Amino acid sequence: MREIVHIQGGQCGNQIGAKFWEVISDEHGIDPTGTYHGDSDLQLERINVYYNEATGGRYVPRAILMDLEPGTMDSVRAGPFGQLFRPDNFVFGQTGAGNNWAKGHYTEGAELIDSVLDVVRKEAEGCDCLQGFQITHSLGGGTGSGMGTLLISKVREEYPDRIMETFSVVPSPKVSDTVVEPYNATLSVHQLVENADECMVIDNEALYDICFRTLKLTTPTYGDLNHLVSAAMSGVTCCLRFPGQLNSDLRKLAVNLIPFPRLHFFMIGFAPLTSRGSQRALTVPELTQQMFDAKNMMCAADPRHGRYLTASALFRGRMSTKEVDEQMLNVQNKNSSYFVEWIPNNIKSSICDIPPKGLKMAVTFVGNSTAIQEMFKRVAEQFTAMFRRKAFLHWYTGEGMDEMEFTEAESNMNDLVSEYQQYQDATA
Amino acid sequence: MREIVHIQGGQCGNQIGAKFWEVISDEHGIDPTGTYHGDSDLQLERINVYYNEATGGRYVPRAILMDLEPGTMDSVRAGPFGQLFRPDNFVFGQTGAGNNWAKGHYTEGAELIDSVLDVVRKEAEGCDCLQGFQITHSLGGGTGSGMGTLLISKVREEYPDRIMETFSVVPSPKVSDTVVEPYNATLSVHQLVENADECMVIDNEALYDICFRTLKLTTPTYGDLNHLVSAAMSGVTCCLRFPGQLNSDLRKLAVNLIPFPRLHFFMIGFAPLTSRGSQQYRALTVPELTQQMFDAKNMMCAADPRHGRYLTASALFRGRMSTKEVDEQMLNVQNKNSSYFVEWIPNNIKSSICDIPPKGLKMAVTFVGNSTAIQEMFKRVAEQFTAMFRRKAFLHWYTGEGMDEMEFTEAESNMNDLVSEYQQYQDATA
Amino acid sequence: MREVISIHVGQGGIQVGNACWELFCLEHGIQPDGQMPSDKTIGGGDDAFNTFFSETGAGKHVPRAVFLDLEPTVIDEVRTGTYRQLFHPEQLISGKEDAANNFARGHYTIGKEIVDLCLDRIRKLADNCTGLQGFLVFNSVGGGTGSGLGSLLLERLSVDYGKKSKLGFTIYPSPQVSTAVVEPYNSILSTHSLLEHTDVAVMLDNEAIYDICRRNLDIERPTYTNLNRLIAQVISSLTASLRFDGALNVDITEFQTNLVPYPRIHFMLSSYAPIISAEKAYHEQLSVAEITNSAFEPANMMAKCDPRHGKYMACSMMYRGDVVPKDVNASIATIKTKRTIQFVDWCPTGFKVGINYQPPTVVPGGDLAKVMRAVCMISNSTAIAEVFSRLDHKFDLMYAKRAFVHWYVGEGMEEGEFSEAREDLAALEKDYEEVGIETA
Amino acid sequence: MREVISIHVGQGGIQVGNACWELFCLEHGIQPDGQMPSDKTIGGGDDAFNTFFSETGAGKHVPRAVFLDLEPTVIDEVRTGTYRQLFHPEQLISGKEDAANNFARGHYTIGKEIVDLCLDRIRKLADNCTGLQGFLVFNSVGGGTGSGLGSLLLERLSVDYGKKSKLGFTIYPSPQVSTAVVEPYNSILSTHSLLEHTDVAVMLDNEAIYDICRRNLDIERPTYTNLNRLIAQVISSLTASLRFDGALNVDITEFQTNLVPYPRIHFMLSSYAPIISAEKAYHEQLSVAEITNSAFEPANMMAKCDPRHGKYMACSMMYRGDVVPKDVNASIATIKTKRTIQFVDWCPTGFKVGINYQPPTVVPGGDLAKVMRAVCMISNSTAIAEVFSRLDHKFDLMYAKRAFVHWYVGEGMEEGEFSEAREDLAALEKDYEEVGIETA
Ligand SMILES: Nc1nc2c(ncn2[C@@H]2O[C@H](COP(=O)(O)OP(=O)(O)OP(=O)(O)O)[C@@H](O)[C@H]2O)c(=O)[nH]1
Ligand SMILES: Nc1nc2c(ncn2[C@@H]2O[C@H](COP(=O)(O)OP(=O)(O)OP(=O)(O)O)[C@@H](O)[C@H]2O)c(=O)[nH]1
Ligand SMILES: Nc1nc2c(ncn2[C@@H]2O[C@H](COP(=O)(O)OP(=O)(O)O)[C@@H](O)[C@H]2O)c(=O)[nH]1
Ligand SMILES: Nc1nc2c(ncn2[C@@H]2O[C@H](COP(=O)(O)OP(=O)(O)O)[C@@H](O)[C@H]2O)c(=O)[nH]1
Ligand SMILES: [Mg+2]
Ligand SMILES: [Mg+2]
Repeated sequence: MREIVHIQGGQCGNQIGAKFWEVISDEHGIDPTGTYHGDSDLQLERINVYYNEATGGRYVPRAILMDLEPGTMDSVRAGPFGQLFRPDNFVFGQTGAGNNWAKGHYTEGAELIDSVLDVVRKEAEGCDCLQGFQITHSLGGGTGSGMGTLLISKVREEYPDRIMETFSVVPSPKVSDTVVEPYNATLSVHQLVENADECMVIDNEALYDICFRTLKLTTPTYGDLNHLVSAAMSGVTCCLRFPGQLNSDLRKLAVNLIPFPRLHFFMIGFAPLTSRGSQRALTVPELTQQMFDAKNMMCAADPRHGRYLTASALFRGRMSTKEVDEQMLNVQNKNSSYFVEWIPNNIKSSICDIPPKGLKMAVTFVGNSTAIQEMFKRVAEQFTAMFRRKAFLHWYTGEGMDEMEFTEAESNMNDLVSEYQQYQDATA
Repeated sequence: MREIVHIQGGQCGNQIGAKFWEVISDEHGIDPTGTYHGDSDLQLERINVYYNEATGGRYVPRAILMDLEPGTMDSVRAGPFGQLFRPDNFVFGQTGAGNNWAKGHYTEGAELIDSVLDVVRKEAEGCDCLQGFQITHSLGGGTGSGMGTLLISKVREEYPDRIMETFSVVPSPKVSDTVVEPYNATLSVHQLVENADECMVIDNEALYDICFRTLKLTTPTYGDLNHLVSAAMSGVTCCLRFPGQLNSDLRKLAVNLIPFPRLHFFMIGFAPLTSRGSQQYRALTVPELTQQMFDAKNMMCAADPRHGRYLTASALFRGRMSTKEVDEQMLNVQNKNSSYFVEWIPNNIKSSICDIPPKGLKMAVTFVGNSTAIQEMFKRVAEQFTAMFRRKAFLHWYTGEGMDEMEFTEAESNMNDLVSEYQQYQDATA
Repeated sequence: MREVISIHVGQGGIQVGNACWELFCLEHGIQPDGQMPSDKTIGGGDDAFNTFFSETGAGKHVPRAVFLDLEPTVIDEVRTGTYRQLFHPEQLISGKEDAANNFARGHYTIGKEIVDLCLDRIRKLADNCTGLQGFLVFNSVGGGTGSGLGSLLLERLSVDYGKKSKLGFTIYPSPQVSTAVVEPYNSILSTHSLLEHTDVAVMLDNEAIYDICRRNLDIERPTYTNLNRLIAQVISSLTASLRFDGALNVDITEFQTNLVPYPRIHFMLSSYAPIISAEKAYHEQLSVAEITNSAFEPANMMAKCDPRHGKYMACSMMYRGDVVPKDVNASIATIKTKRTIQFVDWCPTGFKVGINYQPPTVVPGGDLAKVMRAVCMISNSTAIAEVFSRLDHKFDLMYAKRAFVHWYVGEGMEEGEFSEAREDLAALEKDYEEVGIETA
Repeated sequence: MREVISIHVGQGGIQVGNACWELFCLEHGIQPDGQMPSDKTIGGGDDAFNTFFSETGAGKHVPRAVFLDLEPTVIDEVRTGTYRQLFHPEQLISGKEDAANNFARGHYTIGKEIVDLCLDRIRKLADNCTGLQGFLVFNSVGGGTGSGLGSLLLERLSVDYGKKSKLGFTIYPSPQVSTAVVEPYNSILSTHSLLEHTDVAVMLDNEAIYDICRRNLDIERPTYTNLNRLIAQVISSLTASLRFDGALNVDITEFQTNLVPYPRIHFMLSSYAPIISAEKAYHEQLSVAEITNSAFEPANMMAKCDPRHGKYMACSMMYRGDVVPKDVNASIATIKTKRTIQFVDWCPTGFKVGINYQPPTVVPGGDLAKVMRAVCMISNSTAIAEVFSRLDHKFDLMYAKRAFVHWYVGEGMEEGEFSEAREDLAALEKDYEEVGIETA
């Protein structure tokens, strides 16, 4: 058991989910029509963690694909493994948020969520014991951000003890593909910091950098950027799905990644990713080097500027636990500056005997750092310049939001940036 | 272990490296696709010294191919055994140094080195015990001289204890294949003498002389000149890779070759080299090879050891030779060359024996000689540099990149101090 | 389902319309009869059209568009045209007598008779529509019908339909080249109405687009029909996201949020970039990074405002074809770095991007090259103020003399309405500088 | 990737250009359509062309070259030519009225209208280029356009592009043979502008190259088209290192560092050595050591300065073909030993060398023999002063009478600009002796 309900919210989320449910299906041997065609019996022992077994022996993603735009259904249906998802779980409006947090939270979004919650309640109860959820949603748009945070708020008031996981794409200043991104993200994080257990921040800026440097892609599309996010999304919740020489799960990660309740923003980074030409010896030390390289982190903020409050590696395949441990120790002795003085033995470890398909060894890193400040200051500085003049504010005001919200959102976000900075400079 | 990280910096450096990594692959029996197809198990016992074992039983050179010109990648890929080198290790700029030390040291090359250091650190950390580095660069060009000296400064600050060996092509006045060579080379030696443990000065003039006299080549190309440099390069670090009746290594040579820290310029030379139509008449014996290694002709430096006096020397004999016979020859030479051997520090010549010969040879020798003759090659660069700097010619390029006239004067002063110190230990009687 | 009602008012409106519906018909594969040929043995382009055409249920697709004129000649040309059997007869509404370049005729005397019949037609079209996105409107603000009735429509549409977005494509008279003497009077009276009742107003000046034809298409003698074809390609590219699948989808409701930072500032410019004669297409790379730079060229703007004077308040880049979002990224990033392109302080991120896979269609007999990439940038610039100041200057010369007022006053417009209008446009060009001012 | 923008200004510039692009097209295997035929079943000469031609992505390679003329005739001959479909229509910029051998027309009156359009074309080409090596420029300092606009370009390029090297191949009027009477006036006004804004200026006098055609090619009656072909072979040999693989590679950024010892001394000569009629190619050995000695012949210099008067400040020997660096070695060494060849005390290590394996291409209908070796020596010589002193003497005869000034003054050149120019060239020929003086 220890089941997980996935909610892929917004055009961003529905695409990340689409690729994630392809990736996870390959690992469990599930074909696009839902039938099992796997060669190892290990692939079905813990399938129930993510799937609900249907009649005729079909397997169905515990996936609730929410949006306010009915055009994104035609996207996730068109995709291969689009026939996996339950049509009752699809919950789609008509108008769309219009990259407007107010519209996706206070008006247009506030009229759909009551339909979504009924579906969340339905798939949450069907599980014998619920480990938690794993929402996937951008903080950049209105649908993903607005509904995402409103849902996250609702499901927390109902299920307080269960783990609210959130793989969220933060708006990078380099890309800046929407103008009102700052307003959305600033209102988003205000809600997330209160009502999410752990929030793995992702950036398109960092995902493009991994595709142009770590990998060497000539044309990186949003499908390839998704394909990285999924590999990590698999790695964070693996030890649930497969045996381990040392097991883990979401709650175990949270208990060892979150020193204090408001510091639950993390940088995810998948280790064995290499350029197809440059194919390198595949050993634990070679993988430990790349996951701790400030190039590999899927977050614009380079850890080097900050300091790791704590870390967590979830190693995959058949590796000596001694060799892993040795490398985790070694790393903390090199980077004496990049590991908080108090809380010694900062880095957690985890082993999973089953590797990802077409690889002998892999890793998945998760690092709560005071660097993550440096991606929320960008959103702050931007948002401030806008809000000095009350630019694009008549949209959000018009959907029944007050100027009191936008100010407390800046207040609450500046308090976060205050809190991390405290623990960086703190010497004990 | 005792692993060696190679950095082949600048066009000249890369092309030497190319030939070098072909030469070492033959001895270790690695095929151009990185597979071992050797017959002897001795060929893989110590392979880790030069190659890091990749997955699927591929062997990858521990080479960091740096340049500021992207065209040099195409040339090292084009070469046979060009696939060996790992693609991540290749670090290349766009503009190029422009035969300018400054551009390659202070500006363009100053940007790239941060990327190279990250690769250097990576390959250096992979080694359980790093012996040191073998940097192959030209003092004459901009890239090899500029980045080479800047990298050498950087690696030494991070890794002080680890040996820093350099095979450097010094610009020869005969060739003078660049106008601003004197400036590049003067600014180079200043950086090298402070940060290089043992520098083996190579010269194109001498290599051509070996090709027109010792060997009889109708058309000696930069291919053939590189082949000789490579042949020696193997010799200097063999007793690492193979067994010996008497074992040596880079640090051992350094310990016995460098009397005082600033005198680490040496003349390399390979003994068994013969003209192809003069091989019948020649008999391959220890005395015959000892005669050729101490012949001023054989040395890959312009300066004849006859003018100077050997502060020391080192021979690294190859194959199955009686150590007694070797020792008899090394003694005999020293009695013959009374004047050419320094009065103080007697038994000047060191000898190392390695059991495994080079391919298609029964015996071989590699010679490394710290002499006061090497001075004479640096005087050429000083005389040529001064003349240019008297008037501040071609200086505005170097000044343009943001180097100051103070740097050019301190480079000349430091090289003049080297020249004085060798002349001290030549003239000195004790 | 992504439905858009198109309201074509006045000659300029209808004739632009004709060119738009040629392009749409070709894009969705609708023939002049209004029956798509059922080919590829699958409904592959099925529901694409539902944006612009309504399936009759008998295999006949009808454009969701009301063509309105007070003059019978322009609408008659449509009725005696190739697309006579495409447009629903009732949708093609006619008047007996034209407004004759007088706002007043169009707003009171003649317009009030016809507007009643038009709204009924819009209601019938809005009933068929399920989740309507917005009202595209096409009116010339130089001419009577487009100014007068076209303003009266928007007022009435704002009360009846309320929220539903009204994107107005307006042909503001170019200052150097003017077709009629009384244009300034019409333009100003139209702008005051338009300033309140439209959500986003995309400005297009004929002279500017005339200069683009001479420069990019290399035609010595451009016509309106050549011009209308470039206008169509812009409209196609804007709505494209709805009709055709894309990586980063936009909507008509999105521009609204992402382009107008204050309610009154809803005036915009536009610049479709890869306008290339098939002659010079041979020799052009036409990479994304070039198309973007070509969009932000001061010359390639379809309204004749030089944006180097102004500051970009927001930009909405809408890419079509072999476009990679990584390639778009660098292109914007280099534009953000440029000096010539200047952004307001208060817009720290001022790019909405939209990436469609569908490349733009090459209309036969059409002055363009078949190109694998494109972009339509709708930009809110502080430079727009310059066009309004010229139309205010050109007007203030009049109404000093009371130069043509007797016409307007005779047809039911009180004289104080002119003074009102000028005062409100003077209040706009006050606002456009105030937002242009750096943060205090 | 080794990109070189070629700016061809004035008749001489364009007509030299044509000959250069015939050679470049033949070298890389580009046909007149602009499509290389994909043969050898591998891209073997792939990326060789990226120096000079930009792949459009459709299999058509476009020259990275702007052909500029204030006169329409010369550029029209290119448009109605074999290579009409090779050159981008916009790259081939035209004017309506020529400068008419008046710098002032080219610098102020006419040139200021066209330069705006050219810089836009250079920016579009520079955007396509990734790691541009430099700007090759071809002007005639005898003529108006090449002197006037060609100077105005270089000024504007120096501010806009900054560091990127500007190597100028200039056709300075030979003293004995002059085509126009007002040449000295143009030349001097051009040289003052060129003295500051170019990095390396390679001087070529027509008469000198005419003599080479009569002496080496054994043609009784040489034309400009025969001359232009020899100019192309030099330019080909200089940029060769980029385009084709070599043992000792050079680059356009190197010569800069290895030829100009002081900023104002950037004037150079040039000598391509194995210029041989196929008739006498039978009787010759053509070893490297003969080609080198044939490069330092006082006659083979393409500018008519006799370098035996001067001292070689620097030399850049650029070999091509069956060249061994050991053979080059002995050749330079013997030259360094010769008495006739004299070097400044302050450059004792003369002679930069570059060795390419690629042999030069034999153009069909071309007055040359297919030869397995070559060399292009660009030399900084104190002998250059002689050419400048003759152009100063020939000018000082004028402006004593104020002989033609009325034209230049009538077109917006203040009379004091002539006096300024002469004083600055008088200051150059002071500098050239000062460096020539032996060390103190
Ligand atoms: N692009 C384009 N603009 C046009 C065309 N015809 C007219 N215009 C514009 O419209 C102005 C003239 O107004 P019309 O459209 O003729 O007038 P109307 O709105 O139909 O009303 P009336 O004046 O009563 O006929 C000109 O100044 C143009 O700017 C056309 O075919 N194409
Ligand atoms: N090598 C060569 N030089 C030429 C050629 N045509 C002209 N020249 C040179 O240029 C000079 C004449 O200047 P032009 O090139 O006619 O003048 P321009 O720069 O085109 O300017 P305009 O007078 O405005 O046409 C002559 O004295 C020659 O030195 C040619 O075909 N080949
Ligand atoms: N990784 C990824 N990010 C995306 C994708 N599509 C959009 N985004 C990002 O998400 C933001 C827009 O969110 P979107 O979901 O389109 O808008 P919403 O539907 O209103 O939430 C932008 O800042 C984009 O950078 C995608 O397919 N993959
Ligand atoms: N022995 C040898 N010397 C070379 C070779 N290539 C270049 N050189 C020498 O290196 C000098 C210029 O340095 P180079 O490394 O080519 O320039 P850089 O790459 O800019 O540093 C010249 O004076 C040449 O004599 C080669 O293949 N072999
Ligand atoms: Mg009309
Ligand atoms: Mg001319």
